[PDB]
Amino acid sequence: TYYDPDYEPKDTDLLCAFRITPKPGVPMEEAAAAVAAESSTGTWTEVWSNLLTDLERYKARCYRIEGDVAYIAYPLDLFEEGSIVNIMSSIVGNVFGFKAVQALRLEDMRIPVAYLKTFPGPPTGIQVERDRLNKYGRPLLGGTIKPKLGLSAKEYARVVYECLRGGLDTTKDDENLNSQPFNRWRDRFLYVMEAVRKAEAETGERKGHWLNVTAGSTEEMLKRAEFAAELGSRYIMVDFLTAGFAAFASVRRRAEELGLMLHCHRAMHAVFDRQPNHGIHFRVLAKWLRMVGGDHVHTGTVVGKLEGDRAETLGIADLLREDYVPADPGRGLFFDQDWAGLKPVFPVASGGIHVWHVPDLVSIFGDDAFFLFGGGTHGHPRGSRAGATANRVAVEAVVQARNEGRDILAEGREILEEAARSCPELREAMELWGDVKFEV
Amino acid sequence: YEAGVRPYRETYYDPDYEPKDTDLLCAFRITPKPGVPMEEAAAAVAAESSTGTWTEVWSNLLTDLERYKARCYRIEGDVAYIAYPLDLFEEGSIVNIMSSIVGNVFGFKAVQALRLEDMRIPVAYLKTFPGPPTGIQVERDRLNKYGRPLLGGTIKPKLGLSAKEYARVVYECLRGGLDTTKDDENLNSQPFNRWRDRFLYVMEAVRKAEAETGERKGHWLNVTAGSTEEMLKRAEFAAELGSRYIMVDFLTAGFAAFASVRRRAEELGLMLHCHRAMHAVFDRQPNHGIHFRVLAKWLRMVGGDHVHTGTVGDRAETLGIADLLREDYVPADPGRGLFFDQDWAGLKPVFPVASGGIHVWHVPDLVSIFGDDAFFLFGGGTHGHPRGSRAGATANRVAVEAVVQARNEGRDILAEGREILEEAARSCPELREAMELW
Amino acid sequence: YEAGVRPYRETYYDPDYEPKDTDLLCAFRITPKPGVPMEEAAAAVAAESSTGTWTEVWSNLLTDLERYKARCYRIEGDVAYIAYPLDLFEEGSIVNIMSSIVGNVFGFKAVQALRLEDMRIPVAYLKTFPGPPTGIQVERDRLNKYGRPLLGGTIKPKLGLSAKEYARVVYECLRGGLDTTKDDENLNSQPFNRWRDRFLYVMEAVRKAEAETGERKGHWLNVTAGSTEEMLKRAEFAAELGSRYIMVDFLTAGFAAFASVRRRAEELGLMLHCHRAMHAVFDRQPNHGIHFRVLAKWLRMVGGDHVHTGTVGDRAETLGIADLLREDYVPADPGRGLFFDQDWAGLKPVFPVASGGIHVWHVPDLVSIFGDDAFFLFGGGTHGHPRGSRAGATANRVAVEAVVQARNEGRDILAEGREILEEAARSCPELREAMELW
Amino acid sequence: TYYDPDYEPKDTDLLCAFRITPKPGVPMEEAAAAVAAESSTGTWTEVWSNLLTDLERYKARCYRIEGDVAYIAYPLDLFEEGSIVNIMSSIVGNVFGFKAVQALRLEDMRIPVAYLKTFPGPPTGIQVERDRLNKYGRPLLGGTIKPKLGLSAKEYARVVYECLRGGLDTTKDDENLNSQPFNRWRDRFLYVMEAVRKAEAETGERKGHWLNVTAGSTEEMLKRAEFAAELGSRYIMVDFLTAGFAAFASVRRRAEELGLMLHCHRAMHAVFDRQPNHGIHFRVLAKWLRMVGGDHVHTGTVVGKLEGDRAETLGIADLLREDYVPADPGRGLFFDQDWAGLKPVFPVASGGIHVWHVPDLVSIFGDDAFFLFGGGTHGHPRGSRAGATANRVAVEAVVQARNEGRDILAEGREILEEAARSCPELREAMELWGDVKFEV
Amino acid sequence: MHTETFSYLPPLTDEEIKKQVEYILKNGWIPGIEYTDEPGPHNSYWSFWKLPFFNAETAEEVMEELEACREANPDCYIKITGYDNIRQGQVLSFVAYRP
Amino acid sequence: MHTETFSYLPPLTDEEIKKQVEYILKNGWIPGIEYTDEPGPHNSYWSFWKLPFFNAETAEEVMEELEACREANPDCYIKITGYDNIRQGQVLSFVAYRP
Ligand SMILES: O=C(O)[C@@](O)(COP(=O)(O)O)[C@H](O)[C@H](O)COP(=O)(O)O
Ligand SMILES: O=C(O)[C@@](O)(COP(=O)(O)O)[C@H](O)[C@H](O)COP(=O)(O)O
Ligand SMILES: O=C(O)[C@@](O)(COP(=O)(O)O)[C@H](O)[C@H](O)COP(=O)(O)O
Ligand SMILES: O=C(O)[C@@](O)(COP(=O)(O)O)[C@H](O)[C@H](O)COP(=O)(O)O
Ligand SMILES: [Mg+2]
Ligand SMILES: [Mg+2]
Ligand SMILES: [Mg+2]
Ligand SMILES: [Mg+2]
Repeated sequence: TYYDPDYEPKDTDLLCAFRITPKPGVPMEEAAAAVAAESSTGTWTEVWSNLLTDLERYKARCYRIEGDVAYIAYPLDLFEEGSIVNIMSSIVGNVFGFKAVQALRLEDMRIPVAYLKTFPGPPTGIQVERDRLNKYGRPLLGGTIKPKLGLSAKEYARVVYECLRGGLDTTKDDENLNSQPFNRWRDRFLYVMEAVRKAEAETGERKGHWLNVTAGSTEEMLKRAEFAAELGSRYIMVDFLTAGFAAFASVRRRAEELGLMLHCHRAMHAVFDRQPNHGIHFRVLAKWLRMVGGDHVHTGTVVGKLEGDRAETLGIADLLREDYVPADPGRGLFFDQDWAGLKPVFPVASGGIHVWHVPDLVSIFGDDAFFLFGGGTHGHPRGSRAGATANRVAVEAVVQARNEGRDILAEGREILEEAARSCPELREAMELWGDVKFEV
Repeated sequence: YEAGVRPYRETYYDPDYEPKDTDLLCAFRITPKPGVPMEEAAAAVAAESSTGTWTEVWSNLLTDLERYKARCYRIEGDVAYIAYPLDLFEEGSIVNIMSSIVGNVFGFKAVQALRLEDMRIPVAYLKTFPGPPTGIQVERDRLNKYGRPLLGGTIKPKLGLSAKEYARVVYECLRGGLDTTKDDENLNSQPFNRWRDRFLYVMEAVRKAEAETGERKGHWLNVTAGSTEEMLKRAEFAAELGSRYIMVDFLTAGFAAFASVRRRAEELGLMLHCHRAMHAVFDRQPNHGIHFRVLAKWLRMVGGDHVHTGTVGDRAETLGIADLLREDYVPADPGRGLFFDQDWAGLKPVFPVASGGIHVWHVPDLVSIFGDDAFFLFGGGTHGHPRGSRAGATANRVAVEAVVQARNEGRDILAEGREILEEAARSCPELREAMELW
Repeated sequence: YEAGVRPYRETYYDPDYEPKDTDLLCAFRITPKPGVPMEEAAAAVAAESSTGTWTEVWSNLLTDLERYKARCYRIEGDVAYIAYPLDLFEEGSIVNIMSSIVGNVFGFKAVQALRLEDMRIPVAYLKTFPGPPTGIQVERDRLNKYGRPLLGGTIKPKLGLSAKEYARVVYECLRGGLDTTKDDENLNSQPFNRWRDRFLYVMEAVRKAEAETGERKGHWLNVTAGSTEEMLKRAEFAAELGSRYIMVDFLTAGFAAFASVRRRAEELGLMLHCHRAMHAVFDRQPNHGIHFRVLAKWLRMVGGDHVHTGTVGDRAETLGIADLLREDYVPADPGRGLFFDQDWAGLKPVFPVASGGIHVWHVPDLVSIFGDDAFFLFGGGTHGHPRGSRAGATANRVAVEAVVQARNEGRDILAEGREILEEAARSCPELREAMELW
Repeated sequence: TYYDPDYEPKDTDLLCAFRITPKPGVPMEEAAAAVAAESSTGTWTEVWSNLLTDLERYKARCYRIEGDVAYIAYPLDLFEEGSIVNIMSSIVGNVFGFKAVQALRLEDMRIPVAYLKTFPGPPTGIQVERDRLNKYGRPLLGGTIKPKLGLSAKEYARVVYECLRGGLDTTKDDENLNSQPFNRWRDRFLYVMEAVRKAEAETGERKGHWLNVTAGSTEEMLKRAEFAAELGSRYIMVDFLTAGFAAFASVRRRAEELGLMLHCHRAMHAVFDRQPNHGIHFRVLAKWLRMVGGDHVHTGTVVGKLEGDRAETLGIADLLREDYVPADPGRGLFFDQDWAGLKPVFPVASGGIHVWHVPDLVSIFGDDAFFLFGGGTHGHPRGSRAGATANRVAVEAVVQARNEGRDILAEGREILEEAARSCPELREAMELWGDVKFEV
Repeated sequence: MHTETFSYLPPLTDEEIKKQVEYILKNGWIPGIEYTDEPGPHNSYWSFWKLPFFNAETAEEVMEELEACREANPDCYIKITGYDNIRQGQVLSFVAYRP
Repeated sequence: MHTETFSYLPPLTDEEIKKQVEYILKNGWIPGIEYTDEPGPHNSYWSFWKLPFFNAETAEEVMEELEACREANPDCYIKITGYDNIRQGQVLSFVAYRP
């Protein structure tokens, strides 16, 4: 028995919401039971050693089905404490390739408080990070250095310098920039930090660069984190999915020990969180990210070049920042989620955005977020410094308008046009990209 | 320099480009957003996985984009061929390959669905990778096992069983003639079954079964854990106990930590079984994701000694994957999903592992498909025998050996598979019983 | 199997063999023992540098000699071309290359004299090597020096001078406009001049000269020592003092220890000058030894930031070596002793260094030969100036800058070399004096 | 002044005998003075800082010239204590490429006792090594495993097993066998030591295999030495010239710490010790080898496939084994050499030798030497075990004959034929290679 | 005690052994004969009977050597090996005779 | 204080500067203008005057920007740079104006 509609989940249970496309002829009730069995105890034939145990203590149970959605509860004792790797091995380890299902998507997961307490959460967190930066009351500005690849270390840091001194709070290595023949990491780390210190002294505002420590082995990533800390960098960056959760946990621990804030890039996520019929919804990945401990994670822009739904993104931001998030069908939140006092994570909106998107971005995210302008900074007609100024001014003008009681969506264009009267850099950015829109 | 947005196609679609032997090649199956031409969708994938972004930037002119940019050089049907210069990649880092090839391009609004089908790793880049820490030949030498497939099985129930008893099941399987047994991929360290206890009692069972049978034995002890440090700790303990094997879920743990365990395994003299848990999250759908053959290539590059290959997905597909794991050169064959030739530059070969509800009746087909160099896993096919794990292990061992004997004698093991098993069953009661049950 | 002695030619001479792009190729100049045919002498070199020995052995049939054996595939004049399969070599180990190619074959009675002229390192093998820890471009970035050759000089007397004074000579040279100064190759730690004392006072002089002139300065502090551990210790101390450079005699210390220092240098952010002391023991005679161009290739593969190239051995020979050190691809040209094309697979370039009794009169020729990317060393050419090191440094700096200016303006610096220097001397008394002395 | 025929060398002076081929028009006296200057203090132009020193304390002096041979004395204070690297940098650092000499060969060097005491010498030495092996009264038997390359680790150790159990005392990796795709070092080290232990237990005699730790960096060589010691190996092997003297010193120190005996292969020596007009005579390399500390070093066979002069080889063996070696013009020993109590080194004769050479080899070397039979063992008609027995028996029969008062050169063939009557393996080896001779 | 490949089948007759030898030769591999009185997990180097028969052209030539090894070592386990020099590894090993 | 290349020669006239700019352009490199009031060993990022002139076709166009930078920043050091994007590095840098 693995389907039990009379079972009442416990506050210690781990809960999953699966969208199941069963093999033809496999009814939903039986497919859900099969997922529960293969993700907990079940086998394919009777075994003598099963009689030496009490499997009822470890069975997962599908306790509710609506349409093609199955709710499954897993006992707390099934999982290794503090190991996202173990969660994945059980919950998404084999049931996605099972014959009786044609497609399967994990939509949401209720992490019980008793399991959350075995995780440390972010090493810094939004509040402490804002304290370390001395930045309060507005979204924070960032941007990826472009070209993605091909710049020398010294020229790479020139672009960093122009961005930061122009008003960006941070800049970052592209997810695929690690250590390559045209740009080795030690060279980049040194030159970048010279630029960071220079821009900080000239502007009077604290700066940072998200130095990518992503590498082929955990040991190499830790080495690069050590060097970043020796240079006094406030930040490092890791592609936590391509590097993987086990090495990600190792880097997060070291980051806290060294006092480094940890930016997390979700490279590879769209391989399996995009299609509505198969994979793992990003909101689940976001929960796992906050549990292990990232200080930021990309969440999408909704309005940019990469796909992302506004309602789902609103729920994901709440999952990353709040201590309790109630269920909300309109946003795809299947469960109430208590965060057991874990620190919150900065959502990061990046990808194909420019000044005209700032009213939308402020409306969606509020103050606690990073807005990244890569092409939207370096692509400014007069280069990276002017572009950074345009983006910083647009963000501050919209924040001011909102705080004064204005509807920044209804008056979004008007607000930007007002600010542009005192900021030629913003005026030039608005003219260049005025006709660059993506589908929402 | 001209600021503004240009189509990706103007810079990253080049059907005149001739790929170099040092280029890394990808075959993407592209479903464009309706209204987006195929050439633009393909150029977007090439651009945003190498050097470009959504608008022209002044800093583009500070480097040599003709040298560094990826280029879609051929579109055939819905398959885009893209060439990536060797200089774009970090030596010896599968993580870097992923961060470029599959980092962001699967989530672009302009590309409704994207599936990486195959990848041509150039010889010059393969040589920066160590490959399997042991390899088929050295593994057979360490085991002193030649001339037949090797047999294994997962100790069950998957989760639930205790330690000294979990090890009694191991003892029974191995003393019955299985070469190996293994932990379940999701058995790590849990309140019901902690890793130190399991490691200690499993290995007492391995030494005992090895002494009694006289054949070398092993258990694939799962070191998968929440951090790289914890996995290395569990690998050290396995080595201290004299285990010949450890096991890692290389996809759930991740490639960076996988690389760390592969290094330590070679240093400690451990052989590394690799479980592909989570692969179907990536590789199940034909319209979007990464096909397993690409994951298998990365697996052989980092260095795993075995990896699961399924049961028989498709036969043609599985034969292609087996070749990719075992041969030194694999010619292209799009019928098997191999879009490129793959030279393996002398990297050691990987054992393919067939597992998933298989029993004695499948042995003739399995030997015909894989030959000698493979592991056949009988999980429930061992413990579910009428007389328990020991008798089930004997039935499976006899079935493999009997079929191998017939093959070597020149008999057609496919047309005579039934007859061969029934002949062997006349002198092996365990085999006769197992054939009746399933 | 047939025991007994067979001619090497039967197995290791194969004029039908077509070299693969992954093969390592050697061009040997062979002087056979009188009475020994050239084909047999060439096959002996191939055999005894790969897989074979002097008599047939039963164990030959336990491996795949067709795959692993080296083969002499062409003999032209007295030059034997031999191809070595990639699988014969250990990744990233110059020591292994030497142990095979030049290990024993130079001492066979059947070969009276043997000279390794050139070697084609395949791209797939080059990628297992890290190359220079800094490279020309990054080095210029660290120095903030662009558009001219860089100037250096050895502090003299070679051995004899004390520490705080040895450093006064450094201060005078650098404050006069030389970018760098250096230890003599045989100045390590001796009773007259201990390394810790020299390092401490030399660096005080570097910081002072850098502060006064406003230009970044360095001294090539020699860490060469009796053991690898001692060299690493001296490199650490140089880094702790803020030195941008260290120096190693890479041939006398040896390649294994050289590789260790190259790794530590990159970790510490030190740039690595490589002195070629002892090279003439190997590379002087045209009938026997190893030509320096081969040593230069190994040098760039392990990773040196500069290496001496001589003064002008031969002009054609030096231009070939400069290309091998600086370019990403060097086509063959036997006139310059380059018997093969050499693709450098993206390895960083090395600074060539011209040194050896050169002074202001040679600057026009040196700029014409090397261009901007080179170091010109003025040892005695700086300290021997009538008014001392400071004035000598100024004369040399002005001469280089004046010649570069004329070149950039479109003037023929060879035909107008004299006139250019005399023009610059009218506004630089130091230059006018130096030209009168030498 | 750098030529001083009235200078009397001090017992603390380091002395060199150079064979000089000067540039045409450069007389011998002036060429010798130039070598002395460039290998000590001299420059090419007057320098102001020379006046702040007393160069006379550091000048090298040519004090005697006969024909084309120049004797040059170097003060003790010119050299860094315990550093062969420093000796080479000074003595053979630049004077071989100097313009005023067309060719230059260092024939011999008198290492003063006061400089020798700064070196540790061999970590084990002949006497302690024989004690560790419990082998006295005969040359020791060895052999290189063939093919040089291409054997798997397990098949490689099969050949080792057959050799050792057949009567060889040792076997060795080829100089170019380090760690390669067809045979990785960890695999080889493990399987070889299984074979060594097996042959030792079956024969009752202590065995060893010279495991090659030669690698691309010092750190890697030390790692391989550690693993050899963890396996209980009595030996490791290093190519001390291709690896280099600095890394060689590091390996020698570690070898003594770990209790490993150190076999030293002279790969690359013939690049510069062969031609009589240019380079460094091997006898100099042998002195440097004994100073740093090798337990064995190859010296040539005289009668084998590689070149080597009988008289010069006799002098080199004395230089490696004795505590004092007087000068001897007939053997090319230009100086008396006191060894200041440094342990002696085993000479090793290897390369193209077989049973018929044993009388010559015993006559040349006596008991304190290793005779290596690679092809001469595996090339036996019945394989490696029979070949090893043939070589062991030939060596013992000749040693017995010598000890009984027989002239083993005059009766060499007769002695072997007597032993062959009781050893069919020797008879078959004598028949196979009876017509295989090299020029002497 | 079991001895790996085929040890879970009934003991092989000489005609069955010969067919295995024919399989080794037909595939171009090198048949060999080894023997020991101490089989088990700690023994990875049985005694060679002569050398691997590189020159054997027929299975019967191998079978004659097996009978001679069997006669010479009646109290030893005796196995047939098949070596693939392209693979650098044994591709078949089974005990032909038990004491 | 010296400022690296050409700082040991007399200060360059505008015609000498222009010839250096022509050398940069003739070789297909990108001329640029930077300025600072704090030259020295610790400053590796002078202020950009506009962007590197990727679109400049004549040396005079660069010289006009130099005169405009010189007029706007009379109390700063001003240097001409030449960038080679194939090399990914500066191939020439010299101070054109001193305060
Ligand atoms: O590589 C890129 O495309 C970016 O640098 C954006 O550059 P632009 O700012 O020039 O667009 C970011 O990594 C993506 O936004 C990540 O996507 P997500 O944030 O959805 O993970
Ligand atoms: O958990 C399991 O199902 C197994 O232990 C098999 O159990 P049985 O042998 O008792 O079926 C294996 O992990 C799967 O076969 C792997 O699936 P894949 O091949 O998809 O990696
Ligand atoms: O010791 C010397 O002679 C030097 O310091 C030059 O001194 P000067 O500049 O005072 O001549 C250099 O080491 C040699 O030029 C190197 O020779 P190579 O080029 O053969 O390595
Ligand atoms: O590689 C070889 O040739 C050997 O293994 C000999 O093999 P054989 O025993 O089969 O000839 C030795 O290394 C040489 O004798 C070394 O030369 P030397 O001793 O003169 O340094
Ligand atoms: Mg990015
Ligand atoms: Mg499982
Ligand atoms: Mg010098
Ligand atoms: Mg050898």
